[PDB]
Amino acid sequence: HLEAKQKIGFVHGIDGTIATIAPAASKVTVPYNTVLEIAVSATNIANALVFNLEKDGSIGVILLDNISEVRSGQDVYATGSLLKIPVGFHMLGKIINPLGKEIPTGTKLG
Amino acid sequence: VPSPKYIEIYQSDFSRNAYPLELLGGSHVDFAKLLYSFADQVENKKFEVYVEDFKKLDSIIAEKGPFWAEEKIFQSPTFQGLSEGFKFILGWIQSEGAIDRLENVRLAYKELVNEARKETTATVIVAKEPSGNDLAEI
Amino acid sequence: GNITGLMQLADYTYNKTRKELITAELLEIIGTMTAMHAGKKVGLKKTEFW
Repeated sequence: HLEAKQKIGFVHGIDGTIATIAPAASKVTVPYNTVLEIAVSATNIANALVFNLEKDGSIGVILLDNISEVRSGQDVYATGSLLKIPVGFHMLGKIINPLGKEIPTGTKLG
Repeated sequence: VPSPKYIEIYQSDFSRNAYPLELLGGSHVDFAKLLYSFADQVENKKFEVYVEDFKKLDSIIAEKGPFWAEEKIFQSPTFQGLSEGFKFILGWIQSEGAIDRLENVRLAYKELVNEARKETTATVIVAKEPSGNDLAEI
Repeated sequence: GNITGLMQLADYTYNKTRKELITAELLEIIGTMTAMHAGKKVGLKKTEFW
C-alpha cells in the first residue's frame, strides 16, 4: 500500500556475472555488501550484491540471478539490507535456491 | 568565434571552485561544472538558458542523425540557434570524445540548477493522456 | 613395477611443473601489462580547439 522502491542508478556496463552501476543522483548512498534489485521487466526483478563502492559513485556488482535478462538501460534499486534468506523448520523438505526461491519438482530471515 | 570570457573560464581551473552541491562521477561532472560556471558568472544565473539548449539540442539531434559529433558545432546551421557557451562545451566534449556522455551531463547540470534554486524535480508517467481527476488524486 | 611407479610420479610432477610454469608466465605477462595500464592517467588534459 505505502511500499516504495529506492533508486540508486542505472546500469552502465555488464560483463558476464559482473556489472557496474552508475548513480542516478549525487548525494545518494548505498551500503556495502547489500543486495540490489535490478528492473529487469515490469514484474521480473533480479538480485545482485555489491563488492566495491568507488569515489565516482560507480558501484561494482555481482549479479546473482537472471543475468541473461540484465541490460544497460535498466533501473537499479536498493533494498538497503544485507543478503538474507528465509530459515526455519518450514524450509525443510523443500529444495531451494541459495536466495530462497523454491525450485519445483515432479517470515524469519537469516 | 569563441568569446574571450569563455576562453578565460576554460583556461582557468574551475574544478576546485565552490559549487552548491558536491557532484559524483567521472569526467562528465567536469563538463557540467563548466556549464554552471558560465551560467553563474557571465550570464548572471540565467540557468534555464542552458536547460533550454539541451531541449533544443535533442530536437536538433533527430534532424541531424546519429552522427552529429563529426559536424562542427561552432559553424553549423542547426546549432546556430543555441547559445555560444553551450557550443564551447560541446566543442570541448567533441575534442575529448565525450559526446556519447551528454545525457549524463544534462542530468548533472539539472541537479546543480535544482540546488541553486533549491528546487527538486519529480517525474510522472501516464499511459496515453493525463486526466485532471487522476492528477488531483496523484 | 617399481620403475613404472617412479615413472608415473615423474610424469605427474613433470606435467604439474609444466602447467604451473605456463600459468606463471601468463600471470607475469598480465602483470606487466596490467601495470602499464595502471600507468595511464584519467585526467581530461583539456586543450584549446579554436
